Amino acid sequence: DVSTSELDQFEFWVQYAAASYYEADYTAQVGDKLSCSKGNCPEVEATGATVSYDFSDSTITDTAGYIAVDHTNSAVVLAFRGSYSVRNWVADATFVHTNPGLCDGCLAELGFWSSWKLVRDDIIKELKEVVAQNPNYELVVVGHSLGAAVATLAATDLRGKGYPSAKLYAYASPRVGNAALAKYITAQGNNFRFTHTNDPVPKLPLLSMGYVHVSPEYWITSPNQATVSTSDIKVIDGDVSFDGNTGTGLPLLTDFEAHIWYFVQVDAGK
Ligand SMILES: [Cl-]
Ligand SMILES: [Cl-]
Ligand SMILES: [Cl-]
Ligand SMILES: [Cl-]
Ligand SMILES: [Cl-]
Ligand SMILES: [Zn+2]
Ligand SMILES: [Zn+2]
Repeated sequence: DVSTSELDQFEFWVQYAAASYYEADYTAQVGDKLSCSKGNCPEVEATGATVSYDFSDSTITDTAGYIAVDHTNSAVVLAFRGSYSVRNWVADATFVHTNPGLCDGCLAELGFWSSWKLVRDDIIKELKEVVAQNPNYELVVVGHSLGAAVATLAATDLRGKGYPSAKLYAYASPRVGNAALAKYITAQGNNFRFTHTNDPVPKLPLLSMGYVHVSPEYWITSPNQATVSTSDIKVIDGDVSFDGNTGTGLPLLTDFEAHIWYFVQVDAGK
């Protein structure tokens, strides 16, 4: 279980992930309000948060996102959306290790790391300016699904490039690296990683392939389309690799609908 306060926070940040699915948001003119035309980010809209910078998917990249500023919550928000071909990723993606240069022994999944590396230089330049304009604000890095994997790696790297207190909200994330990488990220702290029932996406890549999750795990145990209460989240410390969502069994495409329902229908904007 969690406190009401924590639940309210978790139900809030996911709405920035929801916004990242909307082409209208990630191609918005800078200064425009974030908005979700299907009504799945009402609390974001209530803050009046505006876009400071954005980046679109295109012919050269499947990753889209934005940097926004939330003057209600004193937060600079970096949101990532990854490929929306996620069923195909579960069915048929191949996973490859790479050395991201983050920590001793640490290896990351090449696809996810390559996605961050493509956008890193400009995002780092832009965050310097946005934080200079809002110098007492926190940095929150957020995503859902494949975007949550990119968010995890971005956060990890940003914490060594001037943002050590950056917060990560990674909803429905795949695993992103090996045991050494997971341990290093876990020790940075400020990590909020979520899974839902038997969602197959956080089960990949597999433990047997050497990949490990960041801990703790916030495991939402309520069903699809049910409101999450304080008793519907289990907090798992990662001491046992097969506690939590991994314990529900090998990943199945027949469980895929569980991927969509993390407090709200996160991907409605696609
Ligand atoms: Cl709020
Ligand atoms: Cl592009
Ligand atoms: Cl998705
Ligand atoms: Cl070391
Ligand atoms: Cl479910
Ligand atoms: Zn709320
Ligand atoms: Zn334990």
